[PDB]
Amino acid sequence: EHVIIQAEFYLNPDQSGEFMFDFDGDEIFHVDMAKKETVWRLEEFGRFASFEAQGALANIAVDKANLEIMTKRSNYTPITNVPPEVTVLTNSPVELREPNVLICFIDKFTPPVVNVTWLRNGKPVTTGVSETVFLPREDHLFRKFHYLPFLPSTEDVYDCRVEHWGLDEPLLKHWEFD
Amino acid sequence: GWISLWKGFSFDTRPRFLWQPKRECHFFNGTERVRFLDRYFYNQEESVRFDSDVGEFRAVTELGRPDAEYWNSQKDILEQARAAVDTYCRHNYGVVESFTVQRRVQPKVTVYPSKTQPLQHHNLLVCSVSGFYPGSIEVRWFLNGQEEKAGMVSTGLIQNGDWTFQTLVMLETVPRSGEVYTCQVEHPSVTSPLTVEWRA
Ligand SMILES: *[C@@H]1O[C@H](CO[C@@H]2O[C@@H](C)[C@@H](O)[C@@H](O)[C@@H]2O)[C@@H](O)[C@H](O[C@@H]2O[C@@H](C)[C@@H](O)[C@@H](O)[C@@H]2O)[C@H]1NC(C)=O
Ligand SMILES: *[C@@H]1O[C@H](CO)[C@@H](O)[C@H](O)[C@H]1NC(C)=O
Repeated sequence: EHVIIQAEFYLNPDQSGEFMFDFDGDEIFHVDMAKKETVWRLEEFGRFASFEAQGALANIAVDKANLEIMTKRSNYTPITNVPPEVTVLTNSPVELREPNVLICFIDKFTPPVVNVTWLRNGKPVTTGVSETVFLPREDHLFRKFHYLPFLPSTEDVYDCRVEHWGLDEPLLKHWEFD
Repeated sequence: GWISLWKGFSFDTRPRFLWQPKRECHFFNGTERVRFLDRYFYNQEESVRFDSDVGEFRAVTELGRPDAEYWNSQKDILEQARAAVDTYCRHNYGVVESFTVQRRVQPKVTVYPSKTQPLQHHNLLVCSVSGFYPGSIEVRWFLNGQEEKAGMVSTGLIQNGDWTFQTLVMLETVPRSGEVYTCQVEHPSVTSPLTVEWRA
């Protein structure tokens, strides 16, 4: 029993579009719209399969034209914001001075527009951080993961700060060694 | 192989408008039984759907009613959709099967005491199971050959987003000397169960 999902979206007025394949909840690849490029979630995947990113660029164009038809047909009914719920966890049990990874899991939100910042002791961090694209859910909200490799210690505390139009205030989820 | 996409068919406080195509391929017993769905979502609301088990397009809301009727009248569009289980689902299955259906990553299992709150003596044994794939897993606690079934809390299956999973299963217990606790893990990456013992 397995499920493969081709999930796309186009968002107005932001003019944002994404295209990705999902296998049992994990991302196989997405298409970098700017770079016209297929980006495999694990590098090894590209050594076993291929995808023409041009086709995804063409699908996004059709998605845009379909969106504008349906926007007019709905008399410009807008989407209801649904704010995310945010969880910060580690890749594995945390041991001091042993490298680990902080995961910021942003879940159950729409539209797929979010601002995410890692904070160490209140200061924004951008070194080594990575992120996924907007992943699908069965209830058609979105998921997203942000990652921050870190060296655990008693001195550093961490926050994942998440901004979304459905939120009144920035959502900060704390992490510290216990 | 080359993954083929499904092309589909044609129909700050300022408002947003969102279009979400979803092309689903559901596989049962490999590609023995396959189900294809072509789903179109406007602002999180499904408008029109093709379900291969139905054989024709159906409007989920009134917003999709024109396109379901028009697409159902087109012989060529309809036969493209009814063929998708073969031209699309079964094709992509053969392309990705070796590194998706067959992917197996072994869990790392560790046991350590913990505390529910600031207390003096540990009142939790934690079985940490991390880094495994796929997500199907069973974690059981044993106390000297007797399976402890009461007093357990689990995080549930945690998806790390990087093709690995994680789970923690806490056993509520103040360990007594001479007690041997066993965490047992069953996962398709190993042929036998995994066991990790902890002693007070
Ligand atoms: C979009 O508005 C269409 C007309 O504008 C309004 O007309 C009525 C409802 C009134 O409120 C007036 O002040 C507005 O200008 C309206 O016709 C359309 O309804 C849809 O199309 C009609 C022809 C019917 O099929 C009806 O069942 C539909 O809902 C409005 N669209 C929607 C999606 O509601
Ligand atoms: C993200 O930050 C930019 C810059 O201020 C802002 O324009 C945008 O609205 C923000 N998005 C949110 C808060 O969802």
